Amino acid sequence: GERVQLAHHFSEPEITLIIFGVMAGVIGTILLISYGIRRL
Amino acid sequence: PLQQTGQLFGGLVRDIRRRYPYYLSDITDAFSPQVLAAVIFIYFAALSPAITFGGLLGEKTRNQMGVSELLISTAVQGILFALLGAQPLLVVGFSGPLLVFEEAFFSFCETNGLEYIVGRVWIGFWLILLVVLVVAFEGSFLVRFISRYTQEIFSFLISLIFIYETFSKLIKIFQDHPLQKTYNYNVLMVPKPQGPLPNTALLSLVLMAGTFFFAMMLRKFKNSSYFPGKLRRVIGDFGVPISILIMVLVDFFIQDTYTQKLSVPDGFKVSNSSARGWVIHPLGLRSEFPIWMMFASALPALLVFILIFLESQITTLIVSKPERKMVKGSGFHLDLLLVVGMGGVAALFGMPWLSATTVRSVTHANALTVMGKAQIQEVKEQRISGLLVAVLVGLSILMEPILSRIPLAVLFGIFLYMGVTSLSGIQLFDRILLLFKPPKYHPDVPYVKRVKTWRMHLFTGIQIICLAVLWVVKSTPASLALPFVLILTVPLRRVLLPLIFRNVELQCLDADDAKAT
Amino acid sequence: PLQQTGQLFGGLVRDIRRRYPYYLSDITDAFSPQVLAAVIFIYFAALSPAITFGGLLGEKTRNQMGVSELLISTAVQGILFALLGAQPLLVVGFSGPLLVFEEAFFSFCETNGLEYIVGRVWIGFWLILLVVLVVAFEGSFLVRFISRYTQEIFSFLISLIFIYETFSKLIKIFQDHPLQKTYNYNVLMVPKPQGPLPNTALLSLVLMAGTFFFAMMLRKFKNSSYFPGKLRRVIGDFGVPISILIMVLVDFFIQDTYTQKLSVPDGFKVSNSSARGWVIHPLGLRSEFPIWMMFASALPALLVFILIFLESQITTLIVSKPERKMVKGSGFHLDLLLVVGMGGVAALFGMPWLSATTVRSVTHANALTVMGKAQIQEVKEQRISGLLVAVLVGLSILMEPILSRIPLAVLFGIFLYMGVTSLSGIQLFDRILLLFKPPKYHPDVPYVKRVKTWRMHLFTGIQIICLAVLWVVKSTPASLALPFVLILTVPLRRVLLPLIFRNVELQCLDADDAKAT
Ligand SMILES: *[C@@H]1O[C@H](CO)[C@@H](O[C@@H]2O[C@H](CO)[C@@H](O)[C@H](O)[C@H]2NC(C)=O)[C@H](O)[C@H]1NC(C)=O
Ligand SMILES: *[C@@H]1O[C@H](CO)[C@@H](O[C@@H]2O[C@H](CO)[C@@H](O)[C@H](O)[C@H]2NC(C)=O)[C@H](O)[C@H]1NC(C)=O
Ligand SMILES: CC(C)CCC[C@@H](C)[C@H]1CC[C@H]2[C@@H]3CC=C4C[C@@H](O)CC[C@]4(C)[C@H]3CC[C@]12C
Ligand SMILES: CC(C)CCC[C@@H](C)[C@H]1CC[C@H]2[C@@H]3CC=C4C[C@@H](O)CC[C@]4(C)[C@H]3CC[C@]12C
Repeated sequence: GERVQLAHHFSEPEITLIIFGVMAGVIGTILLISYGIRRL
Repeated sequence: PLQQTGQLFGGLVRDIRRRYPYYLSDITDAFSPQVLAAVIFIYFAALSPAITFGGLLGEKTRNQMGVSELLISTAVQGILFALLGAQPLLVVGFSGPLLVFEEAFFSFCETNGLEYIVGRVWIGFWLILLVVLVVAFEGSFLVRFISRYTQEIFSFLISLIFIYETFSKLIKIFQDHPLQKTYNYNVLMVPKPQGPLPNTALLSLVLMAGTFFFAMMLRKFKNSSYFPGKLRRVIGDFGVPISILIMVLVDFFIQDTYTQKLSVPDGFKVSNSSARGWVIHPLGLRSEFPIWMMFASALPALLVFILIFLESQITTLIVSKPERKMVKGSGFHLDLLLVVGMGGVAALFGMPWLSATTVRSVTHANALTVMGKAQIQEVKEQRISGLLVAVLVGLSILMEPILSRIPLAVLFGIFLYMGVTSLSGIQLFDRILLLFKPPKYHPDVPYVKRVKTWRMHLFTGIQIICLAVLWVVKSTPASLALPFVLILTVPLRRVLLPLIFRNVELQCLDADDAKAT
Repeated sequence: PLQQTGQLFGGLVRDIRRRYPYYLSDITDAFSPQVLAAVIFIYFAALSPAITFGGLLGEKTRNQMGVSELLISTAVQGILFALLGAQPLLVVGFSGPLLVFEEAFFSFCETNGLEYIVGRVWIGFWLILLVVLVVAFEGSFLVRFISRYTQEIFSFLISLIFIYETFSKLIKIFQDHPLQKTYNYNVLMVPKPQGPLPNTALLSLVLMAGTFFFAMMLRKFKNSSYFPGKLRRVIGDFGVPISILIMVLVDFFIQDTYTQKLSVPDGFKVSNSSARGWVIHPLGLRSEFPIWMMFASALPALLVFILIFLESQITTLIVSKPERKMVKGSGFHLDLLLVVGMGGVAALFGMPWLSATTVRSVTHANALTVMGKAQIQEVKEQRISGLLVAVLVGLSILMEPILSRIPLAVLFGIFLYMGVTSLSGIQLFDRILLLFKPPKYHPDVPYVKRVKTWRMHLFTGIQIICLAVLWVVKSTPASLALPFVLILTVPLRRVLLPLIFRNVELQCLDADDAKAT
């Protein structure tokens, strides 16, 4: 970044990949739940 | 296009198959000087509000986000929206409610001692979550309940706000340089003049008035019967560029009198190099970002999604009315998905999110319209114009000497022209003019020949109350509730209006395609 | 009306028998607000030229004739003409050619050491002899040889002169107060500013633009379809007074900026009391008047008679065309006699001779012109308007506090409105517009459908050559030969034109009643 930034365990690509993976998992869970409804 | 298929991502897939077959036509249809004239129009029409909003954002956020970030975000979003969106006539850019939300969120973060840009990153992260569910479940099908009533009320209110801000900038300029009997000839000018100057505000007013006059005269000359028809159409299409060039030359031939000019950042760099870089860490830059605020960002994310969704869908409805001869189709699910996703991604780069602005997209649709031998004949639907506008916005930093000699007064006259020409397609403004006309001079339309004059006046005055209420909300700190008050008009149309009006009267006054019931 | 009776003073009594029976109608027809609006219009439209020409005449003749003398002469001649003339719609006052003759005669008297005012008295004495003989022998029967050709050429030339001088006054205002980076805050204001002043020229331009814009807007609102018809037409008739009031209030609310105002004499006194009095002795004031100059004044008397005769008679032709719905009659013989006699009488009092000016008379006639539901319906032919204008011009000295708060820029916009509305009744102007139109857009008129396009364009181009030559004549020191050059078009129409144009083409293109041959 710029100036002095706090050091984190995960770098920016790593943390954004983790966040995108969590978001994709939540979206997939919601879609699968909706697929479960309206069938039984 | 507004039908609900019931399949996951059903609207997104159909919008792809509706427009992408016309991708070859979306490039070949731009081979005309009218497309270039529209490019020159929309370039300034999107750049000047972008520059103003970037300056205000830098002032109000301590330069965490400024002119350069907004310019880069606007260029990227315009390029990707023109290349991939199903409605290439839309213009995506910053809006007023977005600025109000950013001001409120910056104040909230300052009060709580939290990092503002990381909060924006997390809100944009939750923005991507919201849009995918809406697109998957076809949540963009609710806009079919937004009839001509709400669309025209929103368009009229937005045009009124546009004209009011255009006049307010001139009023502020006049206040900055009041007409005095004596002046101090030794006034510092960098970065802005620190005192009143002679002939400045008056020359700005003259430039604005001349710009508006020349633009209107050339627009009338397009419909006139002078000069050869091909040359007449060519001159009329370039009416705004010709007027802008004329007023720029007029100001350039005047050296002594100072006029405020367009200002852009020197290079492609962040506004505050000591605050943040091009990439902002979601975990915190200076301090560890709190865990609770990551989840608590959903409600501001919900507000931002509501704002963007309403603005973009209403703009797409307005630019794609059946009376405007849109014979290529529009995609509500694809455009919304692209806009919200680009905003969420650009939040990670420290850039503001955007929305399909009403005024700029309405002007872009109207600038591309070709009239018949009074009657709309066809519209030059193509993706080249928006792509070129976004490219020129991105390159506006590199062409500073061209922009550095352009006064804002010319842009003020252009904005007034856009505001007064954005009302052609609104029946609400037409009926407001009928409030000052005798009944025998009313046009032969279904809502006049089948509705009593006092009934039509009452129906028009009902909307005037709604317009006044919306204007009051804008003039209050809680101006972020404006979309909710706008949504409340739909229950008024579907519930309260039938209690006082008949079905035939409602069909005549509010027709989705301007038909005789 | 132009026929020769063959009886001594036959044309004089015939004009007396034509209009004087309608005398009771000439008073009753004026009881309407449109007449009052016309009075308000023509009051400024005749006072401002009177003030400007009086100032110029006093500057060029060392105040031997000045603003007060011109105002008094205007009042007296206007009252006598409105109470006795057979074309009361004519406006009597000073004109440019008369000023040029005054300058030339002052130079001639100064070179030869002659008394200028006594020479004027003798010339005015010779004027009474000339017009009595001409009316007795019906010399006004030669006016029938002036067709639409010469009438339209003279009207177009005079309108071009008026508009060019209106713009040249603005150019002079800009040059006197140029746009500068710095100004001297200590500049003497009495009697006029001695240096450039801030915000002066720009505010004058703003006032002129606003006045012309609002006058045009209210004229358009007269023919629009807004408001109830009675109120709409009342406002449209009072468009000029309302625009004047709005712009006067706008200038009044700006206090710091200096704007040039109307200046009237302090009281009813001669401009130079050290040179002459109210009555000038024809035998000489300071030195004995030479005998030879008493007889040598006949040639300048002939030149002045030609100028006044041609000006007033062509103005009477223009304001009393059959197409203008003047159904009460006009007197060529009586009005010429009255005008020249009043000029000769005013010469004895040291006051300038006057003639019917084209611009003011045509504006006065158009102010009382009633448009049908487009098509000219009727003209409020009445004597009260001219009499009231003369009375108000005479009383302009006593109303100094009101006239001292009116800027010249508002009057400049009024002059621009008069100039652009003076071109309506000219088919030459209409044919000029056809030079920039495709032939299919040309209107369905007899001179287009019966004559080939290039023949009509050549006919228009020949007239423009005459107009350009007359423009050259005006911009040359021999500007007193202008009526002779205008007369030279009468041989052009009746001799040279038939050699290159067919009889049908000449009948269609130059028609006294706009008929199809
Ligand atoms: C760039 O950001 C820095 C901080 O990130 C700003 O520095 C702060 O400025 C404010 C305003 O006076 C004050 O709180 C302090 O002077 C600074 N605080 C800290 C913690 O540094 C700086 O002003 C910003 N630059 C611009 C042009 O706004
Ligand atoms: C009024 O008239 C007198 C004389 O006609 C003017 O006095 C003359 O002024 C000019 C200008 O300098 C010079 O010829 C002499 O100073 C004067 N000559 C004579 C014969 O007196 C006087 O200037 C006029 N007043 C105004 C205001 O123009
Ligand atoms: C809609 C999108 C933004 C996902 C919703 C956010 C929630 C479910 C997820 C996304 C990323 C997650 C974070 C990822 C990594 C870490 C670091 C760890 O040491 C503590 C938990 C923490 C801080 C997580 C907290 C929960 C979190 C914020
Ligand atoms: C055409 C009009 C002006 C009349 C014609 C003018 C000639 C013919 C007449 C009119 C008045 C006359 C003058 C009247 C009085 C006198 C005084 C006398 O001691 C000498 C002759 C003299 C000076 C006359 C000369 C001739 C004269 C100038």
